[PDB]
Amino acid sequence: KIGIYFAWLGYYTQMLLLAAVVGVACFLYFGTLIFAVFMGVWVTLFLEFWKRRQAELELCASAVFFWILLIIASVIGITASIISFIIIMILNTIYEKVAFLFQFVNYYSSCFYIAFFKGELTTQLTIIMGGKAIWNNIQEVLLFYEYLEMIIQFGFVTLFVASFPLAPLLALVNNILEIRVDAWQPIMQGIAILAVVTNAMIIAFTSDMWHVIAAKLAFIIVMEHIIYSVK
Amino acid sequence: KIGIYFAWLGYYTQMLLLAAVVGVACFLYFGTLIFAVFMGVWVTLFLEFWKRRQAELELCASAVFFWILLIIASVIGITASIISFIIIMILNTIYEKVAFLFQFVNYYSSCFYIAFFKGELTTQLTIIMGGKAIWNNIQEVLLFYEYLEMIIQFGFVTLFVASFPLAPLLALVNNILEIRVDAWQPIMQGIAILAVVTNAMIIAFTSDMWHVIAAKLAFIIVMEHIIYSVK
Repeated sequence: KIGIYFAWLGYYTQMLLLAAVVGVACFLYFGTLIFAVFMGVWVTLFLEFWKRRQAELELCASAVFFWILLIIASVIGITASIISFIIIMILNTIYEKVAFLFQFVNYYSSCFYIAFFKGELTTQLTIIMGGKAIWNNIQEVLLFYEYLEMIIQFGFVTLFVASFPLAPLLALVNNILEIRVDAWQPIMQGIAILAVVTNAMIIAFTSDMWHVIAAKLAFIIVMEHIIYSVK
Repeated sequence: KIGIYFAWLGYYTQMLLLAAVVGVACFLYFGTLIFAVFMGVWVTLFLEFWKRRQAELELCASAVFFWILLIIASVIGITASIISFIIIMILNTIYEKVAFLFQFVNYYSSCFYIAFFKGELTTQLTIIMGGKAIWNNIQEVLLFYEYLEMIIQFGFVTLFVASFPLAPLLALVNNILEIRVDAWQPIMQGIAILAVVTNAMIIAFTSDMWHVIAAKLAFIIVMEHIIYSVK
């Protein structure tokens, strides 16, 4: 119950740290796209090795979706990431009182809204990840939700891998201090398939890594096909 | 063993007949593309309902792949479908003596070779399906391999759905006579995901249903995304 979930946070923290070492190596280093296709292979290898350690270790709803759309509309509204983190914090508390997919919607909606909005993410992804890290550290000093925070970080690392490549280490290091606070797959694989599409769209739409729309679509097709071939 | 496989040929024959009735209705009827997107939904619904009835019911290798490439090269070499069926019959016997994926390679390679070669299929798919049906009927008069033949027919119906839409009924009817001869999923789901890509490429490259390469790629992307949304 609590303990296997605790070591499950540990195993996801360890695999996120080891994939973070591989990601930090590619971050020291077309190199961003090398990191991106590497991150596609890394999401595939992460799902594989996490499966291996997993084996070894053991009408109001339509109103809700409309309020979620309005949440994205409010979400469209460096200091800007601080104000966005402030309102996202308050909206996260209100949404948690309202009831997860909502919290991922509130956090990731601004970033996906930017990536659609040109149709920033380096700074907003870094400040949202770092600010959730520093706010979690302030909570660790001052005091499932933890795996929610780390899964939001995995969405940060996996979905926005094309932005800043050193972002993987910055997750797990913070996460290990969460073990200190204790001391005092399906949504993830969905985020991974969406991360294959999202990192392909991050290279294709966001990155700048009548041909170009067609080649962006073709790279989405070929990278999805090759990264589906590997997995 | 033999019996549950026999009723499994029966259940695939029945579901192929019911999806064949739906396909015959769309065949009586942009209508080909309506049939194609319907066939994408039908492949998804076929996998779903087949899963439901499934629940209710119960270095020489590199030389081989090189010989398979040479088999495709020989494969590139209305009467033409008859000669192709003749050589494919002899090559099928030689390949079966040589050892399935090989037989699907030999049969489907000419059709996929055409669809790449412009980069026919109505007539070649109809004559290959009908000729395998008539040759199977001659075998039924004169006398796993059966599920191999029907899976080749499912590749015919599902992979080449954009060509001729009445092709679904023409499978199962012939298959039911195979029960008379008795009386006297993973490869399939792979063929289905390849059929989503293949029917999208059949509409996009083959059909004719600098924008057009981009919109063909976009229809492959959107139809793969929507047909993956449904499934």
